[PDB]
Amino acid sequence: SSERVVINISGLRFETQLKTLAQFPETLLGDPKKRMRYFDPLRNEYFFDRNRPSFDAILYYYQSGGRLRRPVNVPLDIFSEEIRFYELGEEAMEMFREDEGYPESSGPARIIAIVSVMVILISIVSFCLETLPIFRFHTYSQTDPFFIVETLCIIWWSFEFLVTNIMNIIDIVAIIPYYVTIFSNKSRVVQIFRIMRILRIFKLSRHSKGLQILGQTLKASMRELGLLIFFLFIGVILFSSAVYFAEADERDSQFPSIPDAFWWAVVSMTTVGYGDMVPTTIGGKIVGSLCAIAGVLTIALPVPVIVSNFNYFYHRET
Amino acid sequence: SSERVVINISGLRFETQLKTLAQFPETLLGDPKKRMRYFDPLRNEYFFDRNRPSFDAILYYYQSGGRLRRPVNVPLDIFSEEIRFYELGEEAMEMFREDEGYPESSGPARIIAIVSVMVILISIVSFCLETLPIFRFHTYSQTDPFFIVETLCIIWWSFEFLVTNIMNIIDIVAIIPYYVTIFSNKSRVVQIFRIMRILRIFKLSRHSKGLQILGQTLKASMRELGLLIFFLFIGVILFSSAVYFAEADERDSQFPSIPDAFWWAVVSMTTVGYGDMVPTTIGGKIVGSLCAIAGVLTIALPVPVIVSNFNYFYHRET
Ligand SMILES: [K+]
Ligand SMILES: [K+]
Ligand SMILES: [K+]
Ligand SMILES: [K+]
Ligand SMILES: [K+]
Repeated sequence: SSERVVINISGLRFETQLKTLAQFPETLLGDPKKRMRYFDPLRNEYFFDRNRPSFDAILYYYQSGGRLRRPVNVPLDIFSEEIRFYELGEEAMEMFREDEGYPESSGPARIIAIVSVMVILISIVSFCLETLPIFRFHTYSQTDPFFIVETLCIIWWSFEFLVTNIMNIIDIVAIIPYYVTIFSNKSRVVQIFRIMRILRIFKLSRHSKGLQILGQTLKASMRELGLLIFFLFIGVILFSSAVYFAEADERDSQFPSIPDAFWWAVVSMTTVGYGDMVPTTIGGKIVGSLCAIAGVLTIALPVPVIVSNFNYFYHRET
Repeated sequence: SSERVVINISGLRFETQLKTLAQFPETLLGDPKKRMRYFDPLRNEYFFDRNRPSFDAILYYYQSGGRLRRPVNVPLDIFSEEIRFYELGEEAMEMFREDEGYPESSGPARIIAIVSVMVILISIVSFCLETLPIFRFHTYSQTDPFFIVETLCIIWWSFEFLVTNIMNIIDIVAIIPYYVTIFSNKSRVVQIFRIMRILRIFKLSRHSKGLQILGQTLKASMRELGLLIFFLFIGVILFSSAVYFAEADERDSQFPSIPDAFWWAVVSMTTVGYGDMVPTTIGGKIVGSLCAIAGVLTIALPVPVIVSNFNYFYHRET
């Protein structure tokens, strides 16, 4: 049907073919029975007392064949109410949303969170006091406070551990390495498990939104971190080699070899500047100069992206 | 012909002179035979059931005389389909594109890339283990593993080297310095060629998109890098001189002369802070204070640009 249709939005006139609207017979504009109500027989046009900027986009949805892009100058909340009213359907709404991006249950079951906080914000506190010198076969490996108030929560964890998903694995591993070494040689293994007790700090994400935000900010940037590292690796292997063949001939060269310079390379590029290794010759100091400059440029490339990814996610869930 | 023409885009009315459209007789709107089909004789106007925001620009193309600028609020993909439909010609499309900016051949000829990866991601690994102290006339210069698995790929390279362009020179130089010293004095030249073996790392760009991206990000910033360096050079020569005439009178002055201070200057401005050279007097510490501050400002000027250049290129080829 060529029969043209005129739609007047608060004074703004839009025209189109009736078949263009026929493409989505389930919508408001596509169903005779539904739009019938907005028809003005004195002017042969359908009239809606609604948002103007929004409609331009709605019409293109039918014209293009399904492209539902919100107009830059149209708020996200207003543009949605329109997609709603004009009834573009669910499958269309989602496709729109996509392209557009229990503690606190009541108070009682909520404060049950605080009893999980300290059980961490102190489980950490203890894990560190162990390494203290003022607190350090059955002794070479290994009752004792740093084993008392510890299990005082070790089973406290395994409790809610039954009361899958990432957020959950944060409690499994938060107790795994423990019963692992408990298991034999009555008289460096199991070492990989005491150092894995630290992960327990991640249990905080269950109450730290800012933290969990960073979580996705990462996976949603895997390709960025990679580039960052790849570049570094490049600048490093590259600069470590130059500084070497520039100091090679030295009765002082602080670079036994290239693999050694690596440490220097990283520390320089990241602008830390420890000093536990520096060029003494001129060639090396020239090489080093660039290494400092290139360091900035290098890092300052993939980073900005990752910066935005957080910029978003942070306010999105806000 | 003054004869005015009325064009109605989905309800939006545009008017113009017929001669304005005559300027491009090869286009749709400029050819009678072509637009004839969209004419509405009851209203004396040509009607198109298409994108509204786009047309404003199309008309100006004829009005201005050839300026085809996409509207800020119009997606790049939509605006192109329009340039297409309205048939503005090829020479116009390119001029538009400009202002707007075999491994994986099938799988088999694709994995032929992995056999090039290790032949690098290990050619590097070896080039570094040479400098190792635990591995070091016919000996003063110079069979040996660091010559075994090396050529084990040296000719492996010269193979595809025949199986011009920048990306290619990455393999030429990736074997040049080798046969160069092979060539005489049976009993510091050729030194400039062992240090040129490192460039071999660049052979990675043939499989590192992120890397090659950085490639253009650079040439497309030559004017930036320059400014960066020029400024530094300025701040350096400038600050090295101040810190000197401020320490000159010292039984400790760590600055033999101005050319010496250079090292300090660079290290300070780039915020590395080695420590292998610092001001001891007050004048010097004042001078140094500014040197640190000015360092930030200096670098933080040309950089942002270069940042954007990558910001773009990165997502462009994405
Ligand atoms: K710094
Ligand atoms: K910094
Ligand atoms: K520093
Ligand atoms: K430092
Ligand atoms: K230092």
